[PDB]
Amino acid sequence: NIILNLRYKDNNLIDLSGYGAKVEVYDGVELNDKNQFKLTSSANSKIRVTQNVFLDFSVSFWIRIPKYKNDGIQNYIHNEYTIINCMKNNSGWKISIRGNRIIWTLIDINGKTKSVFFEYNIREDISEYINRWFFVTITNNLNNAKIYINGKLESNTDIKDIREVIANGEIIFKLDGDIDRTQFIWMKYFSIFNTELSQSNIEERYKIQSYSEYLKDFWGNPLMYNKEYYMFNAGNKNSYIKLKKDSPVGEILTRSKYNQNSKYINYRDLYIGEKFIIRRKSNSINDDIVRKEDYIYLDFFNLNQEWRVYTYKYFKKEEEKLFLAPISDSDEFYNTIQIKEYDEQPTYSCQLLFKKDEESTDEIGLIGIHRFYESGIVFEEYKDYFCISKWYLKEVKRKPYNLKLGCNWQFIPKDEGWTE
Amino acid sequence: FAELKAKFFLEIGDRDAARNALRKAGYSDEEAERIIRKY
Repeated sequence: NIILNLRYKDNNLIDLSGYGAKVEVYDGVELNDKNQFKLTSSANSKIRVTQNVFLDFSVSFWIRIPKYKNDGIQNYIHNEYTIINCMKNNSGWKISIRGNRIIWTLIDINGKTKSVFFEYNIREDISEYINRWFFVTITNNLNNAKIYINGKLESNTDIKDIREVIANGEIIFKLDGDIDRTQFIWMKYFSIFNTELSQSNIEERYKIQSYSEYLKDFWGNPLMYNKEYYMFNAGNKNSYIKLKKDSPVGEILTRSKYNQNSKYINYRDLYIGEKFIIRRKSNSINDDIVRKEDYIYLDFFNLNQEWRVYTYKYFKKEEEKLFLAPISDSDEFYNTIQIKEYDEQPTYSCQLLFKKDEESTDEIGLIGIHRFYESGIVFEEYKDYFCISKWYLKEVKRKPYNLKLGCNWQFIPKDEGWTE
Repeated sequence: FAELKAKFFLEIGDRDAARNALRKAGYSDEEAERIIRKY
């Protein structure tokens, strides 16, 4: 039921539908072999698709929309811009964005218009949508326009009043509107179908196009070795790891927040805590992507020295503080971590299992966060620390898998799409 | 590093393991004990 299927092949985009649409990718479009493409604000950043009665039809694609600039928030909220336009004789459809809102507009032959949209929150401590790959699907039948986000129905618009909408027009991928120079958009897997896709089908496609042998970072891009990452905890979203002053352990602190006074904006800072870096058991090499079940060392930088995250071999309680220390071999600690992804649903979270070596059947425990007793004349009697725990060994077997377990981590690199 | 070890064990409330790590370095159980009372 596919009538257009844009995919990457050899530094270009082509139609694989077999209906042979002509695709002109202009020099302003950045492409990669992960099928991601980038529309920027410069004039040559566009794609023209020339394709060879009331018709049901559906569009799906992935999109990654960058965070607002804090100092440019008014126009982000105010200014709508088209990113994909498909019109003939002033009739057709368009996909637009006005700030934190993505919009689907239908235009009949008479110019009569209807829209359906999805809006995400820009006051969330930590957002699931901002500058993160998510999945979009819009369906149209005789009576309704629907938007699905990540397989789930989000909005519905009655389009009974509309009239014949012309669909054969050329499709223009280009940012069009009163935008800032720094504005851009990433897209992936653009598709069009000659039927209204059912919620069941969208969900299956969501899961299938979510599949990868590799792991992903917090933004949704492939997880990499030898790349600097801040760490996020899905069970403790506002917390972060810092090497404790004068002690070789990771204390856990609360993220700082947006500290100015725009009334449209709130978020927690993401670029804080230690800069971690994932290495290889053996060991630095070109574009090495991290895969499920890989064996790694979890390292980080401490004043131009590379330190590593250890566990004591012989910890006595159900959980214990991790040891953060220089790279060294020791009879007393494990350093071998196996990176895991226990969730069976789409996710960017992973788990970090300590192990004896690469051949062992023994599971020592999973890295997470726990509260420990503070001795002496202190403020608080308990404090959060960067830990290993045997308890998660039990909890990761429960089904369905818990998205919010404190043994679920994501890795956050600096990214042009998030500034704070 | 050996000193980071000892500091680690005090931080996890394992004062004996700390003495074990220092003596392994290896230190005098008197100097070692002072080091500990100091941290």
